[PDB]
Amino acid sequence: PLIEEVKLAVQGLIDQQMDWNTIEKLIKSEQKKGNRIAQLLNLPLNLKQNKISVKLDLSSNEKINVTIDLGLSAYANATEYFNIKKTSAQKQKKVEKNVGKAMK
Amino acid sequence: MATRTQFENSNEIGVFSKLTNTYCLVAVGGSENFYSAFEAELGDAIPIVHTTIAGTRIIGRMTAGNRRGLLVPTQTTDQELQHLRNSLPDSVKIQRVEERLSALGNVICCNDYVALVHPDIDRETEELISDVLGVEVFRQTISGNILVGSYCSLSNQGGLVHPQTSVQDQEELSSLLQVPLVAGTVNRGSSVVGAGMVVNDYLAVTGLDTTAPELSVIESIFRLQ
Amino acid sequence: SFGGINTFQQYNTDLGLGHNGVRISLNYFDGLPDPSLLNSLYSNELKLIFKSLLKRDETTKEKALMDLSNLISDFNQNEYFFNDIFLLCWSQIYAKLIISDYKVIRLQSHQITIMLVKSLRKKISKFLKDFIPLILLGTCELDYSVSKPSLNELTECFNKDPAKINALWAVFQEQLLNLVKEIVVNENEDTISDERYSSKEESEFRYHRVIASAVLLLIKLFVHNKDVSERNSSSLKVILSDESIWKLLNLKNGQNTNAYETVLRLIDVLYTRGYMPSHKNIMKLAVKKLLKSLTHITSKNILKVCPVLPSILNLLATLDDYEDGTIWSYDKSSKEKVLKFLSVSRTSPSPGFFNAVFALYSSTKRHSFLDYYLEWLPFWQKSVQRLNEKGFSARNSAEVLNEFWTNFLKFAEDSSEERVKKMVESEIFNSLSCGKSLSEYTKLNQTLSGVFPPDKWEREIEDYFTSD
Amino acid sequence: IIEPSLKALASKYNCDKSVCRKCYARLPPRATNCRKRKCGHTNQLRPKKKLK
Amino acid sequence: SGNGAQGTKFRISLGLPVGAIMNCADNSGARNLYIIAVKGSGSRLNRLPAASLGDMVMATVKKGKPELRKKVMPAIVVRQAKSWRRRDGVFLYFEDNAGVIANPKGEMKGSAITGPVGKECADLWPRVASNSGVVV
RNA sequence: UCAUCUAGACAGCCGGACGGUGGCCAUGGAAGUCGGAAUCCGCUAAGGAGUGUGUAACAACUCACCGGCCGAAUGAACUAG
RNA sequence: GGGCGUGUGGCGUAGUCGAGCGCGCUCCCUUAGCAUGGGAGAGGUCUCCGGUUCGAUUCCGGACUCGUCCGCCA
Ligand SMILES: [Mg+2]
Ligand SMILES: [Zn+2]
Repeated sequence: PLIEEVKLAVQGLIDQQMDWNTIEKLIKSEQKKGNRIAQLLNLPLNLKQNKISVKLDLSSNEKINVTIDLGLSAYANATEYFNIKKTSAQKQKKVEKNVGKAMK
Repeated sequence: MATRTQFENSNEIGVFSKLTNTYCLVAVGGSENFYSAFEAELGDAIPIVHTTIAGTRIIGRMTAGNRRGLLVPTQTTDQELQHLRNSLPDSVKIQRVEERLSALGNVICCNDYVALVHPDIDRETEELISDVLGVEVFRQTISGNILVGSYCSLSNQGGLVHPQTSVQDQEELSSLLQVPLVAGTVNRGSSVVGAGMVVNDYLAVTGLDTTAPELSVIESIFRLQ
Repeated sequence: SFGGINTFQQYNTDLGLGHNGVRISLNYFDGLPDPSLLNSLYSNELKLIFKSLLKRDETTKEKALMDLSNLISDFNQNEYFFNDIFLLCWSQIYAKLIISDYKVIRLQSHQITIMLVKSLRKKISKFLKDFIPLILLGTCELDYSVSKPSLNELTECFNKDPAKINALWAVFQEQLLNLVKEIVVNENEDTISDERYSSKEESEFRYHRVIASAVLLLIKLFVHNKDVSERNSSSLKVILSDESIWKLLNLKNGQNTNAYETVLRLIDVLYTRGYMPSHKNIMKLAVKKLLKSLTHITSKNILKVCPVLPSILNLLATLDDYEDGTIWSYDKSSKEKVLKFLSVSRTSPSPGFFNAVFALYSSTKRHSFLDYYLEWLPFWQKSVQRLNEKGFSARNSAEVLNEFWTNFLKFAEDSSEERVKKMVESEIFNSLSCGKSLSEYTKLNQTLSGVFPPDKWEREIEDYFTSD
Repeated sequence: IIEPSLKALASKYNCDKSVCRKCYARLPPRATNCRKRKCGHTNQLRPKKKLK
Repeated sequence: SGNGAQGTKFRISLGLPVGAIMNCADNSGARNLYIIAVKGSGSRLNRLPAASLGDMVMATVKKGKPELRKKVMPAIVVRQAKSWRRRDGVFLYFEDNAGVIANPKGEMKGSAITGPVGKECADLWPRVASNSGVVV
């Protein structure tokens, strides 16, 4: 849900037809003034590919940086990361089928 | 203010306008923004005259102006001369000049007190300048540039000169004119500063492509704050 | 027509300058009018005016302001147009406009607000708290052209009553202070001006001009309100502590010493109030910066910095009195800085420079800051010699020489030594004799009324006639 | 932004059409054949390409 | 002319066809300009594209400094020497063909102009009028 | 050549379009609708272990089926003048 | 213009889908010269870019580049 709040915030700033660098400066100023929604964001924004990046706590003090598409839901981005996981497994099985004949 | 203005796209305002303390002259073929800049900044205290000199839209390079007097070339017609006589206040004196170089804005760089001229002007024209303008005259070149009006912008407070000017020439001209001078550029690096802009005691008007450091140099040397 | 939501702003809940529920701020990025309010405006014409004001290009902004003014001028027909919604939106945009580089934009915006107050009197009461501080900041802007008209209009708005103008300073003083704090502490050069469209310099220049206005306002606020220090001490401390006001005291670079002068006035005013004495840290920070400024003056910039020098010395003399020359003690090298400053300063003399130097001497003599004979006299003698050679070539020279003599004569009196007496006589003779045309300038001769007993001067005249 | 209902009303006339693949004619959205003679009243139609 | 024109120009009698060599009036170190093209000229079978006063041309420096030779550059005609009529009906002409060097936007490569220039050229190009000594 | 048809057909409106059951595998999830197989009953006038939209999965909407109005022919595929 | 082939280290050149040698010179040792020789060096985006593969110089498609061959009239 908090990722959806961050997405709604960035999309509301986008829908004002505001300049991207002014949006990044607004994110920096609100991070300095201690807004949580701003402080969850990482500043090199990929608005050219409609993608933001967000910091999530690994343990419920280390934070991980995850890229979120603005045109899909947060659950839909999670399903994309699951899909990239699932495609990686099939290539690994193809490698395991390769190993014996290749090394022979 | 150094006010950003264009003459229909032209970033050279000194070519198409002549600004003194007492009056202003603008070309007849001008845009609404170009007239509105002088009308808003100058106000109703100072007359603005839409004029043509010798059938040409260029008036700043054709004429040399002062608060006491105005100099016009020989080719200026009687209708234009009478219109300037009616539109101008009674204080200023308008006198035709009969001289071969005939482009008085290029030839003469002048202010209220002291003037720089082309070295090769005629002695009768020098005495005519000293009479009508009431201004002491020096024949000098700005680092070998004979067109002192085109290559210098001068006011009472200070002056802007050509960028490629020798420093020794800078203190020599500064001591000769009794004003501080700065070498600088106008209109995104154009060398012709006097053609680039017009200035007086409280206003400077320049082209739109004049950058912010150039505008800061303008307001610093002309003390417009 | 207007789309989007300022979701980020809702979380913040800081209204900056504004007290009516809309954030009003100088920075370009935030404080922009909310899209929903913009739609709520009464007429389409008004909405278009707002979009144009938002656009960066100046010609477009100016055209929109001209249109808005025309609408306000025809107030009777358009009274319905200007509602609370218009005023809330205007207030947010006005703040950005007053910091604009272009003077016309600044002037027009100020004129427009004043017109609104006159026309909508008693209905702008809710918004007076937002508008009044900004209007005043404009009236205390360094440029004469923006300030003078604005003040005249304000006075006219209040029916030419001096009391009302003064009252305004008193009534909104807390708010006026908040504006100053915001410029000084909250803002930075980058926040005020966009980096992409401006250089490292210019951005600095702009910030400095805006901050100077804030300081001028602060000085005015202090003068107008006697009790300001006590009521707003916490706010005052934060503004004063920040180095931004003090960074203005740099003479190495910068177009004018006018901003630097404004800071000097503030330090003096604070000392008179006793705030600087009361809070030691603020005073020490200010003093150290002032000492650093003395080093900045150099031969290259001496002509540029000459008008401000009499003022600098005068402030120093007043500060020295505090704490028995405690100000010199703060810096280990202060004496060296002063000596260097004096050496650079003497070469170019400006009117009132000598009086300042004597004042410094008067404060320092009790605590022996400068050796009278080894250190001070050399300074005096060299000075007269310099004055004579370039003499009386400049205009006001007559006044400058007169000053030297009056001051030196006083300095000499506190010597009781032969060398000083000898120097005075010899120098006087040299100054009169090489001279220029001292007698010819009657005023100069009058101002320099005499330097010695009357009969002796006659004996010297006798020698000139008797000479070969 | 126009308005959502007004964008719907304008897109009813400007965007919710079909295009004949042979002669590029702008056609009713529920049409089955092109109304033009030069393509021979063909039934090769496609939806008009939307944005987004 | 074309792009850098400040206003329009009345028709001046064309005096400089392709292949004409004119004097180089400015102080850029070039001696003559050789006209290879006229900007804005029309198309007719066998007709040479000709230039008049105030026109912008494409030219090569045939004689002058070697860093100016062997390349094409824009030029502006300032003296015509073929007599043309004004709308006040005086027929006038200079005694030589002369032009200056410029970029495609029209600002001068040089800094000063020797000899007279025409007012029909000075009105149309402001940089030429800026560096021009006498305008007739 | 197949089908439907005064025991009410095809268009157009309006209403329902349900339970066992979130059927079995498989997935971090997939409940009619990512796929693999099966694809059966009840209540019925009638409703697919689903025609699409559809959500992370739901939820929701619509279908092909049955009903009121209409009262009489109509739908699909193909052939050749 | 088209056709046909071609492309590897600083230089030359070898490669079955599992980048090597020589030379130039990087260094050191070797020596009565008419100065050699020995030992360890580095070095490629396999012309480039895609796809197949598990991996392509190794297979293929495209592009680039060079070499060849054949071409107008009265
Ligand atoms: Mg031919
Ligand atoms: Zn068709």
